Amino acid sequence: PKQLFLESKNSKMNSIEMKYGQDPAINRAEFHVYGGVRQSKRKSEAWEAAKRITKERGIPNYNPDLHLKGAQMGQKVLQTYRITGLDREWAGGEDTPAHKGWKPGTDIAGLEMDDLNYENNPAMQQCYDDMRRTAINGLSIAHETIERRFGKEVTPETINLYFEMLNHNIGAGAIMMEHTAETNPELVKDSYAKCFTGNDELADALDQRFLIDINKMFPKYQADQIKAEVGDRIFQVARIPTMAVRTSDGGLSRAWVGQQASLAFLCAYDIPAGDAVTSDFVFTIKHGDVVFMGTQLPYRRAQRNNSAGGIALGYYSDCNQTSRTPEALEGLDGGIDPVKVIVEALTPGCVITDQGWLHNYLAGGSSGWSNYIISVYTDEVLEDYGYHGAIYAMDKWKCGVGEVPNTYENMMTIAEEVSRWSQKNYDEYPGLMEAHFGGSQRYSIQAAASGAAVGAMTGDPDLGNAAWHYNTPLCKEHYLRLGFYGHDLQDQQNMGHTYSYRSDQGIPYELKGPNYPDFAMNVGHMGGYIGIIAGAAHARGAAYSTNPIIKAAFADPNLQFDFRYPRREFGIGGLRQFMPAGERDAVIPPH
Amino acid sequence: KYPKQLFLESKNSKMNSIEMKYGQDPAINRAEFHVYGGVRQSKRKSEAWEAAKRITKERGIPNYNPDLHLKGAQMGQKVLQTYRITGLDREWAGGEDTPAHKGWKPGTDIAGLEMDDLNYENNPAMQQCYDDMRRTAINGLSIAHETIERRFGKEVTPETINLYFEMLNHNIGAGAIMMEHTAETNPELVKDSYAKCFTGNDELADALDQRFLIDINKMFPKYQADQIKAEVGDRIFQVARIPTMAVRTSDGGLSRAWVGQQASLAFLCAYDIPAGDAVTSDFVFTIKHGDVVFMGTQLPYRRAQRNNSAGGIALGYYSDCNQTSRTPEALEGLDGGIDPVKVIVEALTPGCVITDQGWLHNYLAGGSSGWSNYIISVYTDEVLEDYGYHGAIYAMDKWKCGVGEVPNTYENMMTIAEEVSRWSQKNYDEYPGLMEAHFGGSQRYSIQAAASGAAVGAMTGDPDLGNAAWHYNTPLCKEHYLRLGFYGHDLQDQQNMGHTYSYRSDQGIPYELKGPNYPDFAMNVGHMGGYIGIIAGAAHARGAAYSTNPIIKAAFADPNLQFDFRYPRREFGIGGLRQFMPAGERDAVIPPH
Amino acid sequence: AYLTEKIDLYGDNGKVLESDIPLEAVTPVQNPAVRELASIFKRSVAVNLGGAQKALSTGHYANEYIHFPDIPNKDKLGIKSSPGGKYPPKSVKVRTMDLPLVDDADDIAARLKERLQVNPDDGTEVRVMKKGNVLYVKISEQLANTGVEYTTALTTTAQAMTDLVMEKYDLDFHASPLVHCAFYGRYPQTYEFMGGNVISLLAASCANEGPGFAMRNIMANHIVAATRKRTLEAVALSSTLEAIGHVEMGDAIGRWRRWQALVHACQGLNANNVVYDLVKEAGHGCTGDVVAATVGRALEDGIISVKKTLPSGYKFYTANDPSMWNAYVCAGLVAAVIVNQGAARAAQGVSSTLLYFNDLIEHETGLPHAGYGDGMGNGVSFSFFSHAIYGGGSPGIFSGNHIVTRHSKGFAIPVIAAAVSLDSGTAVYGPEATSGLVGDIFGEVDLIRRPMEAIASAAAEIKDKF
Amino acid sequence: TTAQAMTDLVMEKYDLDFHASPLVHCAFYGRYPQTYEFMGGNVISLLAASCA
Amino acid sequence: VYQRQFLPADDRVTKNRKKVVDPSVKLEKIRTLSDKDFLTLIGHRHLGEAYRSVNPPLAEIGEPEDPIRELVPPTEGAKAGDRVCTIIMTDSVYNPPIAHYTRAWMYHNRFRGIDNGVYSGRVTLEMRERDLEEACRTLFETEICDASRDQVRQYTCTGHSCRLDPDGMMFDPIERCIMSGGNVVYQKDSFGNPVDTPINMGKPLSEEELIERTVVYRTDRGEPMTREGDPGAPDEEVREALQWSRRIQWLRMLGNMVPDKIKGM
Ligand SMILES: C[C@@H](OP(=O)(O)O)[C@H](NC(=O)CCCCCCS)C(=O)O
Ligand SMILES: O=S(=O)(O)CCS
Ligand SMILES: O=S(=O)(O)CCS
Ligand SMILES: [Cl-]
Ligand SMILES: [Cl-]
Ligand SMILES: [Cl-]
Ligand SMILES: [K+]
Ligand SMILES: [K+]
Ligand SMILES: [K+]
Ligand SMILES: [K+]
Ligand SMILES: [K+]
Ligand SMILES: [K+]
Ligand SMILES: [K+]
Ligand SMILES: [K+]
Ligand SMILES: [K+]
Ligand SMILES: [K+]
Ligand SMILES: [Mg+2]
Ligand code: NA
Ligand code: NA
Ligand code: NA
Ligand code: NA
Ligand code: NA
Ligand SMILES: [Xe]
Ligand SMILES: [Xe]
Ligand SMILES: [Xe]
Ligand SMILES: [Xe]
Ligand SMILES: [Xe]
Ligand SMILES: [Xe]
Ligand SMILES: [Xe]
Ligand SMILES: [Xe]
Ligand SMILES: [Xe]
Ligand SMILES: [Xe]
Repeated sequence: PKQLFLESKNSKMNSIEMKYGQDPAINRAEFHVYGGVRQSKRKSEAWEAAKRITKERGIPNYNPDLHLKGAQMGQKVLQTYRITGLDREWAGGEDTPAHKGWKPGTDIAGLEMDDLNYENNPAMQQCYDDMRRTAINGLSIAHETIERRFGKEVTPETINLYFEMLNHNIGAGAIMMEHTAETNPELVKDSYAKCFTGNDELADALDQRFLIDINKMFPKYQADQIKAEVGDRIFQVARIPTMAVRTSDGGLSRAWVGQQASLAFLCAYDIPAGDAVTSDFVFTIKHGDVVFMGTQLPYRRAQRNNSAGGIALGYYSDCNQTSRTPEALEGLDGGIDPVKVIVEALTPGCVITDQGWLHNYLAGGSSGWSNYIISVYTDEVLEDYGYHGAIYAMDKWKCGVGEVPNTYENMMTIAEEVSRWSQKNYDEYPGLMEAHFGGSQRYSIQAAASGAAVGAMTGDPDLGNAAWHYNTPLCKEHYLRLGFYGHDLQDQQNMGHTYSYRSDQGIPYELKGPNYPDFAMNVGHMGGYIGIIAGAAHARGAAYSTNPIIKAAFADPNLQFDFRYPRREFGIGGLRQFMPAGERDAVIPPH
Repeated sequence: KYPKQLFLESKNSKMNSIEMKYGQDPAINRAEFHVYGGVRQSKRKSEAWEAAKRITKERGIPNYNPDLHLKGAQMGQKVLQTYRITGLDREWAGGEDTPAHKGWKPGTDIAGLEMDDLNYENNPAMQQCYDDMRRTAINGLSIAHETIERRFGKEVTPETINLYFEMLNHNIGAGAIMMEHTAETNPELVKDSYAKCFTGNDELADALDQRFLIDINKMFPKYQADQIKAEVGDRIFQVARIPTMAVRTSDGGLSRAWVGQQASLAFLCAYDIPAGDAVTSDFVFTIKHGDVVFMGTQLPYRRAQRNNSAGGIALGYYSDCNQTSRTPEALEGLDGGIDPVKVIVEALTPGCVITDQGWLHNYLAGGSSGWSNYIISVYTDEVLEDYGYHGAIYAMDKWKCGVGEVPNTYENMMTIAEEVSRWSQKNYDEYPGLMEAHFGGSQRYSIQAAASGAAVGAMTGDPDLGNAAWHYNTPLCKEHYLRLGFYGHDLQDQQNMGHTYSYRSDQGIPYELKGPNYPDFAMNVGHMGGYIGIIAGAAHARGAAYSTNPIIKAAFADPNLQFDFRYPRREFGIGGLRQFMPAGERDAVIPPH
Repeated sequence: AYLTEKIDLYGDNGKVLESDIPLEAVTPVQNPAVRELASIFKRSVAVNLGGAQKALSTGHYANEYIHFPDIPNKDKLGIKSSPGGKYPPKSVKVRTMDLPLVDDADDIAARLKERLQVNPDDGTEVRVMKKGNVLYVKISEQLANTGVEYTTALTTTAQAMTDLVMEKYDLDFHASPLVHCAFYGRYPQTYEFMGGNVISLLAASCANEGPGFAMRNIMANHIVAATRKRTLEAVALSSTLEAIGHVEMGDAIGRWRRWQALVHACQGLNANNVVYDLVKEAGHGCTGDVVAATVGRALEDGIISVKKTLPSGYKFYTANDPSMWNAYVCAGLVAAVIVNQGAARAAQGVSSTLLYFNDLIEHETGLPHAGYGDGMGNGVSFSFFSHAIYGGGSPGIFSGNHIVTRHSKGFAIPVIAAAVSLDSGTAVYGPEATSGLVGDIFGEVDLIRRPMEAIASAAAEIKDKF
Repeated sequence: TTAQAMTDLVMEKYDLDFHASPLVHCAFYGRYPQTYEFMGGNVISLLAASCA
Repeated sequence: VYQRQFLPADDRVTKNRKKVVDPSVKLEKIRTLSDKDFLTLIGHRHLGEAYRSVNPPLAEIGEPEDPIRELVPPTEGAKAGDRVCTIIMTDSVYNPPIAHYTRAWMYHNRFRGIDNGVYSGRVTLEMRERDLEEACRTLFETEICDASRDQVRQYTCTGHSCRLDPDGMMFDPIERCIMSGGNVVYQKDSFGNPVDTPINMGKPLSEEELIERTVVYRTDRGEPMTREGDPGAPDEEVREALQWSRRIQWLRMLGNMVPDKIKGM
């Protein structure tokens, strides 16, 4: 039974061999014989488009012949990529707002690096936009103020009218005033509002078009856990237009919903224009009873709520919906598969924090640092290493996932074996060593596979992530090289900070994030931690890792991005088959 | 002694902007209500209703539904007025093709626009205007060149600068130069991204590849080019515009960081510097902090923002990024002489739309309306135009002088303000159709205050005194009508009657450097844009080429900008016609749709 | 309980300053000189009268090339300002004015001191420097401690200056915003008094990375400029500011208090002459020779001992005193930078020495390096962000509050101060470029320029209390 | 100082194992340092966070 | 003076690491380079050209009174005020006689006044120009430089992890380093610039020589750092590098929880 990177489980594709058309175990290659960028369909097409652009605007742009010392890019193979594990999927074939239904089990192979660049991939951009345009609030206080101050009864009928009105004004219309401007419905068709509740009788009394159905979206055991936390309360989940956050930031969401929800309360309950109660609605939405995807950031990297930088790792873990899919519930031979949850949750975890945030907010440029991150969700490499650690631990400790005692010693044992297996394959397959040519890719992958195995096997997220940092000596003392110049800042320091309680060192992994100082600057890490946190919770029988409200809030088929199968969605964007929201086609000239 | 009102007769096309809204004499105080079919009278809302039904069917959630309007009263119980862009019939230049549209034929009107066509949410011209401001990064290159010559040991010449710009234009949006196996961006998605430079040294300017130059001599009239070049001196300034699509995935604070990465790389590649040499850090530090000019400064925690958010843009920077100051209309539109009023009325258009719709609405509050009718009133139907020009003609006759020459005394400011307020009130009182068109008191109050400030600013050349005239309109307006504007409109008007010439900690500050973070202005619509116009006009009237920053003025004199900063009222109208093609769309990588 | 263990404080010449000092007597919570240093930073500001006068005169207010233009030759621009040129153009002057602030610096200083003074014998000081171009101001403890903030010297001086200039020259109403701009710059559109002419050694109070980081938001270039490049005095100032910062961060507490106090004593105050002795022994060598000297000194002092000998002959060492071992690694770290960057007289390699002195230490002993990961961690981040396109800058622009170098618990910034002090002028963003005024003005304060002797004398004054 | 003192004394008083370090820190500091505030923590001042 | 042990050396690989980093061990010269070819390969200055300076000579800059500074003699480059120049080398993952972290450890132990960065694909060394030239004699001419696996390249450095070419040479996108008549020659300088005549580096070492002298562990040749069955096994049953790695992790974790916890450990 070969490694998954040499033979995918069901399609039997050889992901590494397909890059070269040569046995990846052979240490031999011919260089300078590919015609440079001519071997790339996307860069060749880009060159021809660039010539037209230069002629039209009068300023040169993309020009591959500018490559240093006459050496065009492409002196070696510009490898293509295969999305990991698409041939092992069997569910999620429903049509989505972004594309017709994917046929589960169909692979996406031959993608070029530029197809998985955040700048060129609308699925990756929409993934982030869906997170930041979301506003979540408890409605108890607004209903309390209406009943106690205003004097009107709140019933399923008034809640339904409130949601019909909020869905009319959140993106397009006006209700109370004469002569008022409105937005073109075509530009905001992705904007809407819903609610969820732990009260099954209330859920059954509402118009289901406005309901996030916990009983439908989740398996029984997970629905029971979430409903027990939500209790007899109503939570609103509103998504403002993607186009609106694209003209500003995610901090607009709570303010925007503050305006529209206040108006829908005024109109659904006939409250006079200017009544003092109005201020309680906006205060409740913006501050009184609110859940944010991201918290504010300090002056150097100043941000209001809902920027990728303020999103706690556990919130990135819980907005992923792989935890409620059949693949994650019975993929490990009829049993729960926490590894499927880790490897999927780390895909937006890596792409959003590294490409969406570190790159598209803190640094930038035309590359999107794409090849660094592509390596974590393609060709079954990290997949093979992760499953290797799980199978090893299940056989050694004779138990299931989440049941290996969470001792420091067991963490070290598993980490040593996964590091060994990662190094064994990079050493025995020159073609794989060349595919993941950057040391950071190889270093992050052995550290992530080790953490995934420890997290999935012990159910302990801090211990799972401790295994990541222990890979620093294991990697360094073997190869005598690690990653890029500033890659091991956090790895070195977290070998000590993981179980430290000093002021800015101690903090559970669920609540760490891109503002934890050690993690604020470098790629190839945060996404891995995000996957580990999600998998550790999954392995110990939990429905989420950090916030049940976030988990329920993203169980929604009306989301533009499919949060259940992110690796697949990023591949669909790679095929140019993902239609994002926010485009301004309705009000611009033809093209 | 006053000419026929521009809102009743446009100067050249002779259109009656107020009458066209009703098909009835606007002086008659009579109207029939409840006879228009509600939203059925609106082309955009009627089309929106049909699109909504399709959207509801496709997604399974209802959306736009006009029948939800309170107590069975659909919107449209009165006329849902159309609008005419002010002064387009008085333009004679700016007919060049732009990246967003084929050349406008100067003097052509844009009339019959519906309110939804001038809603920031539906108008890509307005969105692109803001995006062009925030995606701009400006830097002096002296220190980067100094580090290469002293630290690295290589000579900087016009030839190395040209190669550096060719490389920066290759990597700012699309490609890689130094590394093997590197991802790149689709050129179609970033065709609006590029970098240029300008300098006060004419010999250096002539030695560079003109494709990378913002040519001060070609863009500005001689007297203005002389002033700008004297400030720039023998220095090179880089103006780089990162992709509109990139700021749309994050914020304007990305620009200095993005250019920090790409300019550093173009320096490494153009000068053959080893990968990892210590000098590399001086390039990114110079771009992000050492020698940089931002459109906007950072904001505090409650409204937290990195650089380049609309909230951090000083009023004077909004004034100077406007390019109406260098147009023939602003240079010879006043009977062969300079027309500071044309500058005020154009500079306040993006000033109002960006601060009120782009920022107060699209950042601090929100919703589906864009508060559009409030702000549409300041650049349509020649109403504010007539009031502003009234004050100028009145002052020129009274003081027997030209623009910028009325002594800047407090007594002179009060006299002009009283006359402009009087004229504004005379027209709103004598034309019921005009009173109904600007049905919100804030529109009428802001318009008399802005016209008064425009007249004082244009006639005295004093920006603080021009803006003092705005606040003096509060008693003049209130004691006449016994009503002002919306609930919280006069916070800043009341307090600035005292704060304008106060020097207390957070009260005193010149108007050029005030902005949306000056506490009095941080929350309310209908003001900041007016101040922005006044600042630009006061500088124009006293013979200046800019009001606050010569680098900002030169940085936006660029025909490759997606938005035409010379004629913003026209550009917003073109977006209203759905004829403005913005940058940042992702067509190249999305299904045929 | 008191940190009663005794240490000897040595000067930068390797001679004892004070003997038998309890560790407790050099801590920021007890030492009067260390406490006075923080008090000086809080209460001192500089008024740039020359800058204020020039901004008003030419209209180049604030920063970023801003210029409010006054045009004195309107009739020579070739434009008509009247319809049809009926009236000839006349120039106006509305954004600028000429005030003799520098010539009146002495009278202005007297008026500013009277406005800032709460009571006659309160300690308020105002000194005229640079022939009238700059005023050094130190407000009283009475005014400074009125409320809870550290910005009172900055806020009061800007307002007193603005008010007194308006009154002295009986300026008209038009002058109010312009004179306010001359001192405050872009405030309040900016939180900072951006481009203004009232300067504090502290950063704006909106800029901290966390609570208690104010004393850490001070660039290494400022420290080097204030100590005029005297290597160990720059190390002492940086280490002492980091020591105060760590107390304010809440990290000099409980089971971590001794560990934190020893970092300050051993690396910052040449306790027991360890720093000097290591540099003396290995000065003619490389970073590696400092590693050998550090391990040897730790063994000589009984701080570490052989734990186990592996079959190959390699010995694992054990820490008999873990907090003191960490402190000896911090001392060896600054010695290593002095030897390595001192040989090149070029600061850039400081980030490499920070990383590899610690990495060599672990490989040499089998004991953890400084900060159990932070020393190598910051060696990595600091190296990366001082030699790459991503951000950062030259060594001198970093501080305990910079995201790149904040992590280490007080032992990283002092090595940057040492390296930048030894630099021969190899950077463009060096102390003269970023901290000229800071060094010329605040460097005149003896306590800021030479803290070592002041801390030792103050520690000897209270040595019998513990 | 109170947040660190509480965290350290609780870790010492109950001789807690390494796993408790982040959790006990969270009990007093809340989301700090991912947040500047000791958000959702259990050490309260009458003053607001010093970033506000 | 305490005698350094440098690192655990229980086998051929770690003993090779110790030799490289121990400054008292002479690195054997295996090739001769003329002064003209040596300077041409570096590419910063040519033979007979005057050294450029970044600051005036040290004696003219007015160094302040500073007793500690007097204990550290400046290098000849520092005394002259030479520009700080960078040289970059890349070691293949395939059995090189020196690897990246060993370069940092060796540089910090053998050369004075350095700046150095370790990356997976390259290693920089930045010193005052004349000092850098002296250091490069060791980097280019001794046993730590196999011409086919340790190459000089200032940028476009990819190749460390790439498959070897048909001649066993490491890939170079700019083709600075080529195989001609069995010899490895530099047909362009470290910056990829033209050279008047190629710089001959001689023959590469044979495969068995490379395996004998390598500092890297490799699973394919049966010499991984962690062998099958080592995970979880007692310290005495694993490589000393793994016993050292486990110890550093235990002490960093316990020490950072409470420093006193590692006392006597
Ligand atoms: C370092 C710092 O930049 P400055 O040194 O402050 O210019 C910071 N940038 C970053 O952290 C860049 C992170 C992304 C680049 C590194 C990818 S490994 C920031 O923008 O606040
Ligand atoms: O070479 S560096 O490690 O500084 C950056 C890698 S993208
Ligand atoms: O009625 S209010 O003045 O509060 C709001 C007007 S949009
Ligand atoms: Cl300030
Ligand atoms: Cl500032
Ligand atoms: Cl707090
Ligand atoms: K070639
Ligand atoms: K539903
Ligand atoms: K009706
Ligand atoms: K002057
Ligand atoms: K004046
Ligand atoms: K007094
Ligand atoms: K300061
Ligand atoms: K201790
Ligand atoms: K509080
Ligand atoms: K063994
Ligand atoms: Mg389209
Ligand atoms: Na344990
Ligand atoms: Na041009
Ligand atoms: Na011209
Ligand atoms: Na007057
Ligand atoms: Na020769
Ligand atoms: Xe990166
Ligand atoms: Xe390590
Ligand atoms: Xe990962
Ligand atoms: Xe409003
Ligand atoms: Xe008033
Ligand atoms: Xe206005
Ligand atoms: Xe300082
Ligand atoms: Xe000590
Ligand atoms: Xe070489
Ligand atoms: Xe070995």
